[PDB]
Amino acid sequence: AISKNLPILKNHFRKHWQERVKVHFDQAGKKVSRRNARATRAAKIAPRPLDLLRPVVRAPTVKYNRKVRAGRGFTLAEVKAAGLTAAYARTIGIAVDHRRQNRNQEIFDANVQRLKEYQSKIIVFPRNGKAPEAEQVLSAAATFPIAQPATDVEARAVQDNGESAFRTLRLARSEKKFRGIREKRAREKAEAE
Amino acid sequence: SATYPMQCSALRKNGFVVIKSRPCKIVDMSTSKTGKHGHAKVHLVAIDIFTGKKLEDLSPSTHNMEVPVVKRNEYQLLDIDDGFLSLMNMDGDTKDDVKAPEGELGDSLQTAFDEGKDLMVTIISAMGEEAAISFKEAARTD
Amino acid sequence: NPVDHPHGGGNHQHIGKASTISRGAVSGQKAGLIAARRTGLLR
Amino acid sequence: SNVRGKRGKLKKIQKKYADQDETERLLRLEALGTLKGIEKQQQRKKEEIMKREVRE
Amino acid sequence: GNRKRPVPKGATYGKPTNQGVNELKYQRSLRATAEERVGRRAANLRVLNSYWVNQDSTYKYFEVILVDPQHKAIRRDARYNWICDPVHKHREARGLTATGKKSRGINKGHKFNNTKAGRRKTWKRQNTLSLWRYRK
Amino acid sequence: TVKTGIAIGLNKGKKVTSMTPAPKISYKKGAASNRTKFVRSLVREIAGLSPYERRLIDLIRNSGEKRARKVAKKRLGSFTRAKAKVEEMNNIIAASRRH
Amino acid sequence: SKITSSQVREHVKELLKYSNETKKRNFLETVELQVGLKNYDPQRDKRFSGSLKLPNCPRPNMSICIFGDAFDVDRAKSCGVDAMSVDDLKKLNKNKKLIKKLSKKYNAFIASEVLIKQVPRLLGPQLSKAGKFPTPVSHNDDLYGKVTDVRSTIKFQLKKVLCLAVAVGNVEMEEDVLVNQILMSVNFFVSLLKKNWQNVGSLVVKSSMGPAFRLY
RNA sequence: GAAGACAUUGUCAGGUGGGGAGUUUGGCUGGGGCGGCACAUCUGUUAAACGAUAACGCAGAUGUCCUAAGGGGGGCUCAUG
RNA sequence: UUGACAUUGUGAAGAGACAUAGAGGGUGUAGAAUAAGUGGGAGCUUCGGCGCCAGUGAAAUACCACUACCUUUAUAGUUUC
RNA sequence: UUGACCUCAAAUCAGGUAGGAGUACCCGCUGAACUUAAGCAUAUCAAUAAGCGGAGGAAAAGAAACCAACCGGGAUUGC
Ligand SMILES: [Mg+2]
Ligand SMILES: [Mg+2]
Repeated sequence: AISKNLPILKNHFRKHWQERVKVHFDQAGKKVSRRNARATRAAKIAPRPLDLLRPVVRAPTVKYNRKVRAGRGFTLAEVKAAGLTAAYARTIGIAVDHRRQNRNQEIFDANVQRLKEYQSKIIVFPRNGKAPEAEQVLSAAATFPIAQPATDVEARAVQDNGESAFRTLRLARSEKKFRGIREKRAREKAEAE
Repeated sequence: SATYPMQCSALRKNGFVVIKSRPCKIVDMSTSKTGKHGHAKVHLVAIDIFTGKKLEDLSPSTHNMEVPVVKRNEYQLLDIDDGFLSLMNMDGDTKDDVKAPEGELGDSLQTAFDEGKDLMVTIISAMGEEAAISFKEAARTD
Repeated sequence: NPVDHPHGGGNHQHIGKASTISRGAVSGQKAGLIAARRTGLLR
Repeated sequence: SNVRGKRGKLKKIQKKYADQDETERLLRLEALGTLKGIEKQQQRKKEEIMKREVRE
Repeated sequence: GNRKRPVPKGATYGKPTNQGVNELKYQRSLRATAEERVGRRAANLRVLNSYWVNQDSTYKYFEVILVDPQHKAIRRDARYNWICDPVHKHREARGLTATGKKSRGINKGHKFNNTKAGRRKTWKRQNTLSLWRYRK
Repeated sequence: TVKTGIAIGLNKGKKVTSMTPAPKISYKKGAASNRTKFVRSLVREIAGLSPYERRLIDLIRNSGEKRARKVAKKRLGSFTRAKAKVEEMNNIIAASRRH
Repeated sequence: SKITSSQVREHVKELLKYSNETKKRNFLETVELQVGLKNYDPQRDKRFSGSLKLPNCPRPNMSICIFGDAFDVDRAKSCGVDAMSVDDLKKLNKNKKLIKKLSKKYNAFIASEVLIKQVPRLLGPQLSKAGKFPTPVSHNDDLYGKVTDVRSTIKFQLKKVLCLAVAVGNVEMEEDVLVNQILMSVNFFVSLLKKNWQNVGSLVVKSSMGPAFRLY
């Protein structure tokens, strides 16, 4: 069992694991059928660009809030500011998310601008007549790329005023740590007659 | 501790054991082989010191049985009132917590105290309960 | 044989335990004198 | 009838000894031997008084 | 009440962790077994829902709503003709009614990680060994 | 409630200009309407009191709100529901005393 | 402790206010603690008995007799305490009326280690019946020191009645001393008592010729 | 007709329960069993004049005791004849 | 097998236990007397009387409180049988 | 007397529908032990095998009584 100087292994193979073994032999064929499905879908929706327009949106956690990415759909407030109803936007190819909110003006303005450029770039056909054929592109995401915002300029002047940025962090942590005991002492000082 | 373990074969006659959480004193020990190949079993017959009941247990010989600590202590009577003896220790300590005996020992002790002998009382402690077992008279130091 | 009855077995034919059985005994145990108030021949 | 563990006995008499007469009651308690126990308890009370009388 | 384990004379023939007979509980609800018996009684109908009406010490009383998928008023009336699709045969037997999904544990959230897409489906998904062509 | 600009502390986080979005109607689900208030008052008049509510009325009358809240916490699930139940029963006592 | 020091301080304050200023008495008034214990049985439960020595004496002048040997009587001449010798006890000749008179004469008795054996044989069991039994003293120890000790003794013994009483101290002592002595006596009582602070029926503080004051 | 809000039934809780279930039932060892402990230790010897060194080798011992029977200082000299 | 809760509704009586409001009560003999016990107490006094020394009695007597055990009335009482 | 209503029936009444098979995959119920722990009872094997009920070309799940604690994300499924 235990033997020479080796690391302790944890290999979870004490069930009937050979009954559930999935070997992906069909990677290449599955990729080929996936491309076939994309091509037949594009031929079925032959003018339309195979994917909806997605908003730019800020990634959730503190690990990833430095980056911006694509969302599910646009806010109703965003599409009302763009100047078209949610039902009409869904019919002309704009993803609408009824359950996200706008708390950030920069993200709101970016999504409104993105909707303005989409409405400038598309051609909407009449529902009855001529259908003036227009040589589809296949990726609204590639025609409207998601761009990371420029946060600063690359050269500035040094503005130093003596706080060292370590004392500031330490004092902020200390006042958060000793917040509630200070209002407890303040409350008992106030109710001390 | 109040009680300490022991082995059944280490036990012998006129020794104290714990049987069914009672302090007991052995009167009989008998060992018989279980099977020809097997170890012998010890059959123990003992008497409770306080109540006088007969309790028996059989066990493997290698098994460990619980054994109490029994202390016998010597005192002089002061008074017998309301069924509670009052005793007097060497160095002058006094206890009244002992209840008087209820049997023929208690009757003989009551008559002896009524007719006025100086009575020497032996009381035993085992597992937190206290009783009086015997009384004599002081032949000297009257 | 002891597989067949509580009284079975042994190198002599004998009962072993007491033959008076509790009323609270279970099926397979009630073999003997069930809930006997007294036993023996009275005179 | 307000001391502990008496109503548990009183349930059984209503259950199984409701239809009974005193001849049968005396016969059954004499055949079960409880009457001797009652007699010896009252006797033990008698020597409890008697030993005090002999002491006096 | 509970479900007594149907073993002869209480003998389970195993380890002492499985010797319980009396205090074992059925994993589905009395509402579920009620509507399942109603569906077996009327197999030509489809069970929609059920609700409690009454109870006593011995019985619990439910009323079961059923819809006839052959009647033309349900063949038409597009609000209800989804019940005529053959994937809805014996929803109460597959646990697809409201109390069936409640007993299967089908709910969103961190409290339902074992039972969210199906307990056995998730168990197979996280007990599968996945090997690719170019081994990672 | 503005952020401070630094990574730790009381109001840590980046300062961005806020928007204060329009309130969702689902945030007012538990709000009482006039029509349901009228219905609840009428059915309370029609049905009266449950037995545990009656014995709670006796507990505010005799043994006080602390014992009333203890019994209502045993009867209902939580202390919050017990406090609300004792408060509304005290309202029923005041209204019946006015009656 | 259910009883609090500030409440003890308060009750001691009106107690000394009544005893000293409003109705002064010519005899010196002893402060008494009268206790009653609850959910307890003298017949079945163990009969607790214990003693503590207070730092400042409750009764400086209470009568004490020293049964003693030659050395004990010679020291008792220096101590100024009443004594009868073994020859005197033999004189007494176990006469009940005179020994009852002695028992009502002296509240406390101090006896030597040697003679404490035959103190019951010369005197009999009426001392144990009264509850005044002689306390042992040795040649090494100081008799007057142990007279001060016995005069400062506080004893709790169960007996048969479920209510006890001791004398905490005088009225004339200082307030902090009285508070400290009553607190340590209550603590000693609950230390002797099993299942402490819950088998306490009632605690009463009083002064001699004074009304009762109830501490829980 | 009888019985009656008691039985019954449901769920918990205490007792009883080899009727039944599952499992266990040391080691060393001139075979095993009984006996013993050579199973954790200590002194002398075997032990072959560094150290190490076996046997169910020999002669014994341990599961405690001590607020002094620990620490420091001073004075004195013991068994025996 | 025993207990609780539910099934479980409708009516009358009789007991018991607590909360806190208050009342009265205690006779072997001896001893001036009716001694429930404890603990303090040598002075308290309202009478200048009662205790104390002293009598008897296991237990002693004024003047204080406490604790049991009894009987005893009442509550928009709390409850159990 | 007559005519309703409610509830419950009967018809070889008019028209329909269910059962059984298959079961690799799917949705549930029920449910072990061998084995591992160098013994063994919790544990493990395993929420598996066997048993039972019910579908489709997929099924199931699915448009938050969600995740989060951030400058917040946004049905389900799968990698
Ligand atoms: Mg036999
Ligand atoms: Mg069942």
